[PDB]
Amino acid sequence: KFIAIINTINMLDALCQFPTANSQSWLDNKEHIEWLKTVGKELELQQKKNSLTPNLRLPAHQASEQLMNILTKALDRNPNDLDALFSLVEGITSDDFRETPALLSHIYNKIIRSDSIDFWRITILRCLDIYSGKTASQRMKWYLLHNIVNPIIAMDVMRTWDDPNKASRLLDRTVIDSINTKIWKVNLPDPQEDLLQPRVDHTRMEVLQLSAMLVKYRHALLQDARKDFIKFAWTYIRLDDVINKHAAYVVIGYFIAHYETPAKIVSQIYFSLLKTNQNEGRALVTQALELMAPVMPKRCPFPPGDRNPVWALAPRRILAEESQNVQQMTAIFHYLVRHPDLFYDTRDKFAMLIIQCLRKVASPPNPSNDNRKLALNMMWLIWQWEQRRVESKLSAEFQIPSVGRHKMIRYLVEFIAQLNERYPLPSARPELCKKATALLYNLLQPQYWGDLVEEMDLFPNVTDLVLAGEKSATLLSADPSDPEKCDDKLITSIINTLQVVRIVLHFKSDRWILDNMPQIQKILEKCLKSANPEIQDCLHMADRKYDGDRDVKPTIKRILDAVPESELIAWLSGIATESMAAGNYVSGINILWSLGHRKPSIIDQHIPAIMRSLQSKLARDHVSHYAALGHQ
Amino acid sequence: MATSLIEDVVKKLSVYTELKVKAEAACALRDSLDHYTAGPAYPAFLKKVMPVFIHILRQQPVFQTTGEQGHMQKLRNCILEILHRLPTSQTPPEHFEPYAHEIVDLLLELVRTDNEDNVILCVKILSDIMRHQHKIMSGKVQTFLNLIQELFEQLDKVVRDQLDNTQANRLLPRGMYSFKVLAECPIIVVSIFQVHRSAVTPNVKAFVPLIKSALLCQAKAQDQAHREAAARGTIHIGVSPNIKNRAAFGDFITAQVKTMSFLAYLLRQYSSQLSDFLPHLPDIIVRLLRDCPRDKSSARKELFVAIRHIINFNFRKIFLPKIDELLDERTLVGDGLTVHETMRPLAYSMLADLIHHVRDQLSPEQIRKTVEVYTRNLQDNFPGTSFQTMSAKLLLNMAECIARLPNKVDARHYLIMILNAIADKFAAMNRQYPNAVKLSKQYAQQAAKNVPETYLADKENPPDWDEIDIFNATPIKISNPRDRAADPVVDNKFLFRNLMTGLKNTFYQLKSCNIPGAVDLTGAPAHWTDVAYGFTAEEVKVIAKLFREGAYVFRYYEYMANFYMVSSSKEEKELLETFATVFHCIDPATFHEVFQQEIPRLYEMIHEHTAL
Repeated sequence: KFIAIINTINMLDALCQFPTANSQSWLDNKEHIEWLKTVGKELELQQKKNSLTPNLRLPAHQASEQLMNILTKALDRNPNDLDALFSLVEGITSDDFRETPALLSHIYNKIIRSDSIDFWRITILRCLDIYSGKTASQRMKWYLLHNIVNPIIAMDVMRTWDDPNKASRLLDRTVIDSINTKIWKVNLPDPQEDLLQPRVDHTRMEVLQLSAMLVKYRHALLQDARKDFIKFAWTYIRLDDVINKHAAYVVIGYFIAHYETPAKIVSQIYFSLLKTNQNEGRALVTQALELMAPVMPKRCPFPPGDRNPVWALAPRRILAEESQNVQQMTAIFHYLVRHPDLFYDTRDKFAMLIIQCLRKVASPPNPSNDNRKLALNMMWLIWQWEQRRVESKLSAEFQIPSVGRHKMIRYLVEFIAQLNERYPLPSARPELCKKATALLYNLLQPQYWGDLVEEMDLFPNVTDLVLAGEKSATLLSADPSDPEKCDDKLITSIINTLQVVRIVLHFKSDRWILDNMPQIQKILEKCLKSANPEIQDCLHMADRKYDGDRDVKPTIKRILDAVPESELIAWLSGIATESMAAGNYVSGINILWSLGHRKPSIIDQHIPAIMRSLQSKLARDHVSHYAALGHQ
Repeated sequence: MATSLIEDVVKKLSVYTELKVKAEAACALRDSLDHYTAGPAYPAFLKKVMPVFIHILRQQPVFQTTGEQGHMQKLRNCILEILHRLPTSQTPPEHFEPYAHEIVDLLLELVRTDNEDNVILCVKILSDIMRHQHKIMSGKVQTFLNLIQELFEQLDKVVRDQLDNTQANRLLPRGMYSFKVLAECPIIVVSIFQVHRSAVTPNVKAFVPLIKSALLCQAKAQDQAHREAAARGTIHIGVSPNIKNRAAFGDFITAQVKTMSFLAYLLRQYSSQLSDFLPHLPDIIVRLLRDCPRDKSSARKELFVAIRHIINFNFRKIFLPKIDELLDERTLVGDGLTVHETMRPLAYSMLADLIHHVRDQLSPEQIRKTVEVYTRNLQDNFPGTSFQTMSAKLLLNMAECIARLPNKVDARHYLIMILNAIADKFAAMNRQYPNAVKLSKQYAQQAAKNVPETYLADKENPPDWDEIDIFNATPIKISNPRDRAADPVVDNKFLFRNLMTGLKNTFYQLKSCNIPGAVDLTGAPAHWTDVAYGFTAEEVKVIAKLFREGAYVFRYYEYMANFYMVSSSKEEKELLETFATVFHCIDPATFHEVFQQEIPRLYEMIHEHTAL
C-alpha cells in the first residue's frame, strides 16, 4: 500500500507543476484533500517508527515534502479561507506533518502583505478567539501569535510612518477592547496553577511581546485601559520564569517611560531591578533600567535645595549592603557609568567608593577585557565629573582627598604599564592604550590634579621592575632578530612604561629634574643603548599624529632643555661614542641628532664617525639595493 | 562619634520604642562600620561588644517574627552580620585571635539549636572564622566534622518526615530539619578541607557511605509516578502533581545536585574509594535530569557542569547503555523557556563530546538516533552560528564510524542523509542573503554613528523589515547583537567553509561502501575504478540539488583573465577548486546525467556572479 501511496503522491505533485493551465480546479474539492491528509498521516507515522522496508525510505522522505507542497498549493487558492489554514496549522503543531518553508512563505505574501485593512481585523479577531478558547493546545496559540498577529501589527506600523500624524485605521475600538478583555482584564483565579501545562511560557512571552509593542508604538490608544494594563503587568511580575519576569519588568518600564505613575511603584521597581543577582537575563535588566532612568527626575521630584534623592540613595544602599558579592558591584557600576549627569550632583557619596573599588573590579594578575573596560570607564566617569565641575566654576564644591587622587594615579599608572595593546609608533613593524594615555595627560593639567605632581616620584617599584630588571635589561640589550628574546609582552610593557615616564616628566619642574638627575640616568641608561628602533622612537620622537592631538615633548629633549645654558651632555656623548664605535647606528645617530638639536658645538668631534658610517654602510646599502632593483 | 557612645551606654544599661531604637542604631553601626573597620580601635570595640552579644544570644530561640520578636530577630541578624562583614583576615595586626574559642563554641551551639534564618548565617560566620582563625583554633574541628556528618545522617530522616511520614504566622522549624541549610554544607566542607590537611584521610571514608545514601534517596510520589509512566511505556518529566509542597521538593533536588557536585570534586583523587559506587551513577544522573523542576535553571546548569567534570576524568565508559536515553530532548532540556533559550548549546556540546569519545563502540540504533538528532540541530534558527558548526563537525566526525557498520545498506543511507541535510542547509543560507547584506550595512552605519542606543521609537530610524525580519520585530530583546558584535556575512562564510571542507571527507567515506557485485564493471577506464557506484534515481536528485544550492552561495564573496589578483580572491578560488573536486568521485554516467541537466541553471547563475 505504501508503494501505491508514494506513486500517487508523485503523480499528483507532477500534475500541479504547470499552473498556467487552469487545471488546478481539482484542488478545490475537499474530499480529495481529506483523503490526502489521511494517507499523509499514515505515511508520516510509518516513517516515525522504523517500520518501512529499507527500499522505501528516501522515496517516502521526498513524498512527505511533495505532500506538504501540494497542501500549501491548495491553500494558496482562496487565501481568505481561514478554516483550511487553521486546520493545516493544527495538523502541523500536533506532530502530524513535517513543516516546509512554503507555509510561512504563503502566510507572508498573502496575509501579512494583504493590501486591505479588511481581512486583517477579521484574521486578528479570529486568532484571538482561538487563543481565548480552551481547545487549541499550547503550540497552536504560540504559532498564531508569533506568525500572524504580531507581524500584521508590525506591517501596519511600518506602512503608516507619515508626517501628518497618521492614525491607525486598522486598530479600531473593537480590536483594542477585544485584546483588553481577553488578555489584560483576565484576572486569573489561579494563574500559578496554569503552569501545570507544558509550553505555556512561550505563549506568555508572546502576549508580553504584543503588549510591549502596543505600548511602544501606539501609546496614545491606551488612555482608557491604563489601569488594566498596569494591573496586568504587575500581576505578571510574579511568574517563576526568569525571562518572563524580566520581560514583565521591561513592559512596566515602557509604561513608566510613556505614562505617569505614582512614585511608590516606581521606587519599588527600581529597588527590585537594582537588587537582581541572577546572571541570566542581564540584557533585559539593562533595557528596563535604561527605559526607567531618563524619567526619574520627573517621576520622583525632590525638594529644592536637597541633593540626596531616594532614587540616588538606593544604589548607595545596595552597594553598602551587597559589597561582598562582586556581581552586584559590577552591575551597579555598569549602571552608573552610563549616567554621569544624573549622579553629577551626588558624586560626593560615590567618588570614594569608585576609587576604592577600582582595584576590586580589575585585578593585576589576569583580568578579562570586560573588567578592564569597566575600570577605564569608571576612571573616565570621575574625569567627566571633574571636568564638569571645573567648567561650571569657570562659567564649597566637593573635592576628593589627596589620598584618593594619589591612589587613583598609582592604579592608572599600573594599569597602563600592565596593559595588553601596544602604543602605536612609526617604527612599528607591519584604543584602550590611547584612552588611558589621554586620561593620564588630562588629569595632570595645572588647573586639574596637576598640583599633585610636585611630590610625585617616578613610581620606583614599577619603573625599576619593568626597566632596570635583569630580564628586561637583557631582553632590551639582546638582538631584535632573535625571537627568543623578542617576547612581545615584555617589549609592550617597556614601551608603555616609557610613554608613562615621558608624560609625567613633561609636567615636572626644572629644579626637580636637576636634583634627581642620577635616578633618571639610572632608569634611562639601559634603554638609551638599545638597537631596537621602537625604543629610540619612544625616547626621541614626538609627533602629533601618534600622540592623539597632544603636544608632549620628547623626554630626551625635555631633560636636555632642563640643563642650564654639563654632566648629562658628557654622559650622552659617551653613550653616542660607544654606540658608534660598535656599529650600533640606531642608538648613536638618534642620540647625536638630539644632541645637535640641543647644541651644535658637540658634533665637531663626532663628524668623522658619522662620515665613516655614511660612506661604509648606510649609503652603500641604499645605492646597492636600488642598483639591484634596477637590474631586476 | 557621640551616637556610638550613647548607643553603647544604652545597650550596657539595658541589661517596642526602646527595642526599635536599639535595633536601628545597631544596624546603622553595622552599615557605617566601613568608616570604623580599619584602625587600631578594633580590640576595644570587639571586647566591649562581645559580652553583650554573648549574654543576649544565650536566650531561648524565638520562632515568632512579629512586633518585638521580629525587631529582636533583625537586631540579632544585623549584629551577627558584623563578624562576617568584619575584616577577620590573617593579617599580622589581627586582634581577634586570642578570643575565638568561646565565640566559636557559642556559635556551634546556636547552629545546633537555632532556626534556619539564624543557623545559615551562623554556619557562614563559622566558615569565615575557620578560614582565618585556624592558627590557634585548630583543636576543635572534630566537632564541626561530626556535626556535618550528623546532618548528612539525618538528611534521610528529615526527608522521610517531610514527605513520607508527613508566612508571618508560620512556625519556623528547627535548623536541623531544613533543606536550604543542608544544601550549603558541601561548599563549607570543601573550604574546611582546603584550609587544614591533617584531618582529612578518615573523613573521606566516613562521608563515602553518607554521600552514597544521600544520592540513593528518593520520594515515594515521584518514584511511583516514574514506575507508572514506565508501565504505560512513556516517560514522566517534571514534578508529580501529588506533591503538596513543591518548594520543599525543589530545595531537595538542589541539595541532591550540590551533593553530586561534591562527589564530582572528590572524584579527582579518591576515585578508588568510589569505584564501588560508580555503576549506579548514570541512573542517578538520568533520574536527577528528569526530576529537575523546569523553573530551576541554575540547578540544571550546575548539574551539567558536574556531568562534564565526571566525564573528563576518563570515567566515560560507563555511560554507553544510557546514551540512547540521554539523546531525548525531554530529558536533556525539559519544558522550561529559560533553559531552551539559554543552555541548549552547552548541553548539546557536552553530549557531543561524550559521543565522540566513545564512537568506536556505538550500536547501530545509537548511530541512527545521533544522526537524526544532530541533523535536526544543524537546521536550527539560533541567532549565531556556533551551534550549527558544532552539530556539523560532529556529523563530519561520525561519518567514519558510520562507514564501518556491518550492513552497507544502512551506511549508504546514513551518508546520503547527511549529504541531504547539508544541501538543505545550503538552501536555507541562500534564502537569507539580502537580509544579511542589509544587516551588515546597517550595523556598519550604526557603529560609525557612535551614539548611545535608546529603546524608543525614533523618527530618525524608519522601521525597514522584510520576510526574515518581520517575524522578529517585537521590542523586547533577550540578547542585544551589539554585545555579540556579529556580522552575518562573516558567520555565513565561516559555516560555508567548514561544510565545504567536510564534503570531501564524506564523499571519500562513501566511496568505500559499494555493495559487492551489485553493478558489473567489466571494462572501465583506470581513472574511473575507485569512484562510488550504484546510485538510484532518488540519490541523483540529492546530488543535483547539492550542486545547485552550493554553487549559489558564492554570492557571499562578491574580465576573467585575472592575470593579477582581481575580482575573486585566493580563498574564493581555493574554495571553488575544493567544490569542483568533489564531483570527480562518482559514476561517469551519473556525472553526465547530472551536468547535462544542470548546465542551463549554471549558465543563468554565472550572469550574477562572474567568478563561477
